Amino acid sequence: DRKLLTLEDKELGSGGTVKKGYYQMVVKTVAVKILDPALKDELLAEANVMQQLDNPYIVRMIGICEAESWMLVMEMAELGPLNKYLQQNRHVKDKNIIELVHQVSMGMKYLEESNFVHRDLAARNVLLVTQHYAKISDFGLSKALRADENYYKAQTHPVKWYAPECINYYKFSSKSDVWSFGVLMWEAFSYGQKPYRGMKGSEVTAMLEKGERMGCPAGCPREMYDLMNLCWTYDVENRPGFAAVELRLRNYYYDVVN
Ligand SMILES: Cc1nn(-c2ccnc(Nc3ccc4c(c3)c(Cl)nn4C)n2)cc1CN1CC(O)C1
Repeated sequence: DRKLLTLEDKELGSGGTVKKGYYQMVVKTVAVKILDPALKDELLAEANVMQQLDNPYIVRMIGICEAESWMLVMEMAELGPLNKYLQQNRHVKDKNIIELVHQVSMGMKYLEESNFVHRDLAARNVLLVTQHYAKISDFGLSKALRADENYYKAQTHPVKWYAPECINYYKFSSKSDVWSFGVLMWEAFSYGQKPYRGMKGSEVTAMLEKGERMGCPAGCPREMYDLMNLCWTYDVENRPGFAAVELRLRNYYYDVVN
C-alpha cells in the first residue's frame, strides 16, 4: 500500500534507481528497487523467487509496490554492497572476511537445497547488514530448477563470473554458482578489487581454457585461495557443490577463531 511507504529524493546507487525508504508495518527501514512491457514481468519474477526463500543470509523482501513507478521493497541492509565497503575499509581482518564468505556459502547452500540457481553471484550482489553480517541479494536472474534436472538452460545471452559451461553451453547449475562464488571469494580478499582487471570477457574465456586462473590476493589465507581454485574446477562434475564448499569454510573458520 504505497502511501504507507516513504522515500528519499536521492539514490543509494544507480544503473534504474535504488532508494532507501521506510515502510509503516513500528516503521521498518527498507530498500526499494525502482524500475516496454517486459520489465514488469522480470521485476515480478525477481520478486516471486525472493518470496519463496527464507534464510538469515538472504535478503528478505517485503513485497511489490504499484504506484508512480514499479517498485520492489526489501528488508534493508544499511551497510550496502560488500565490494564498495571493503574497498573503503582496508582495515578489515581476513578472519572477518572468512566469516562473511562462510555466510554467503551458507546462504548459497540453502539456495542449492531449495534447487534455485542464483546466476549473478558476485561481490556487488552481497550486502552487509553489519560488518559481521552478510546477505546475498539480486535474484533478478535466478531460476527455480525443474524437479528432474540439475541445471537451467538459456537462449542467447556478466561473463567474468560465469563458469565455462555457462559460456559454451548456456547451462546454469548450483555448480556454476560455485564458480561465481569463487570469483566472489577472490573479490573479497582483494578488498573489493574487480576480477580479471583490464581484460575483455573473451580474453578471460581464452585464459580459462588455457588452464589459467587469477593469482592469490595479498594477505589471503592459502586455504581460502585453494578453495577459490577448487571452485574454479573446469569440469562441472569434479567442481564441488555448495554443501562441500560450506563444509570446508566452516571447518576452516573454527580453527582460525581462537
Ligand atoms: C535488489 C537490491 N536490493 N538491495 C538492497 C536490499 C537491502 N539493503 C540494501 N542496501 C543498499 C542497497 C544498495 C545500495 C546501497 C545500500 C548502497 Cl550504499 N548502494 N547501493 C546500490 N539494498 C539493493 C539492490 C540493488 N543493488 C544492485 C546490487 O549492488 C544490489
